[PDB]
Amino acid sequence: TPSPVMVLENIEPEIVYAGYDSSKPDTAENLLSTLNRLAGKQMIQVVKWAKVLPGFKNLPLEDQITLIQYSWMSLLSFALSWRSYKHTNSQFLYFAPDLVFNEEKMHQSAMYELCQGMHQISLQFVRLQLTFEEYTIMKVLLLLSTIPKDGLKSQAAFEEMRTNYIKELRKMVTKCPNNSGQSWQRFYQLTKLLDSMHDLVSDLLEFCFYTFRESHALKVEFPAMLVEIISDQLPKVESGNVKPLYFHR
Ligand SMILES: C[C@@H]1OC(=O)C(c2ccc(F)cc2)=C1c1ccc2c(c1)NC(=O)CO2
Repeated sequence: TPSPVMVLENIEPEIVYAGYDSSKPDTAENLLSTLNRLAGKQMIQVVKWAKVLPGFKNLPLEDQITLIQYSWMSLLSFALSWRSYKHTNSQFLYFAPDLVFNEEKMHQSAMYELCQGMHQISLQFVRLQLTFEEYTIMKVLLLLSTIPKDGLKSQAAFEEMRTNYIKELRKMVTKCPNNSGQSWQRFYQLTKLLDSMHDLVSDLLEFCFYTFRESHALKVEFPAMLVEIISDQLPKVESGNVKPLYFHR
């Protein structure tokens, strides 16, 4: 009886804490190591979420794993923007209740410009007054936004799921009385915003791949969950096996 949207609300991961330790200095190494542990905890939640996401179990298991590994940074970034919007009206980057970045933290992390790019997305949520239902559907479209260039196991199952979620977003936006007279314009602003995530996420991934490769030299710690994702994904990236999907490019 519940709609896919109702299911998406039910399965949305609860907000987690970073374990930020106020007895340690805010060096880039400490901040990045803390963020990496946070992201590891969030990614374990993303895997559990994906297991009960409507339609996802109908893709081959290998494709489910691939899509998580090809989208993880987009999923985390998009959820970060939502939390920042909801809990601070996009004044800060709300990584977790115990890890909230102002401009000082953005500098201390050694990721100022990357954080500024993310902050711009959260500001677009304010401009749009993005709704929770739009957010939940768009997050699934991000899961389905980047594919191997040499093929998923089932193209057909992937295209069916992606088409279904695009239709969910289009129907929701165009049928909502809050959007009357402007609903197609809003739909295209939302799809343009999804496309803009690829630029930002590529940049975030490049820096993360760097500190991963140089982890021991740079003293930037990564939890096993991220080591699993990055060890599987980085060779595919280096080989050129990544195809971002765009609505308008
Ligand atoms: C994965 C983590 O989770 C997030 O939400 C973000 C994030 C950070 C800033 C932003 F604007 C949007 C998302 C993360 C992250 C990104 C790059 C990184 C590392 C972690 N870690 C490094 O060592 C250096 O590169």
